[PDB]
Amino acid sequence: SGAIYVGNYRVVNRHLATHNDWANLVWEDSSRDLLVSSTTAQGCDTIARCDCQTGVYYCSSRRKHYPVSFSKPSLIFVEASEYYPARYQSHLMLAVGHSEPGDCGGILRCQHGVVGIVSTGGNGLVGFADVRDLLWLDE
Ligand SMILES: CSc1ccc2scnc2c1NC(=O)N1CCC[C@H](C(N)=O)C1
Ligand SMILES: [Zn+2]
Repeated sequence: SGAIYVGNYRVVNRHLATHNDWANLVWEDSSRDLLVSSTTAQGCDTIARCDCQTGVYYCSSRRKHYPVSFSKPSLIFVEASEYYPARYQSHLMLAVGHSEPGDCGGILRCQHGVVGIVSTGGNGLVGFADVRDLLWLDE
């Protein structure tokens, strides 16, 4: 679990969005596993606007942060789950690092700010949904 709170927006994994997220919907994209809902309170986070390919992510299944080198956002095949049929997920970045399903929502940060959130993983891999292209989150 986990979310990004920036301005009057809450960014979550689409497959973990709550009834309240859907009732306050701003934007969602199944191909990215992202949903953004509106909030009444002002957020705590800021978004990176950069091309970093290294950073640090929070891994809830270890209660620890780990450094990672990750690929540029791209279209990657993701096998079927209870949440989605087998499909290509867009704007996904992969890295070598521990993850388990409950780790979705952990933040990836570089020195500039929030880069994205854990969205996929397995076998010593962890995948992050990028948010750096969503310029409207702070504009
Ligand atoms: C951190 S998630 C994770 C991690 C390890 C393992 S081992 C086996 N399944 C996983 C796993 N789950 C995972 O990749 N998906 C289930 C939730 C929706 C995801 C998506 N964006 O389509 C795909
Ligand atoms: Zn950066």
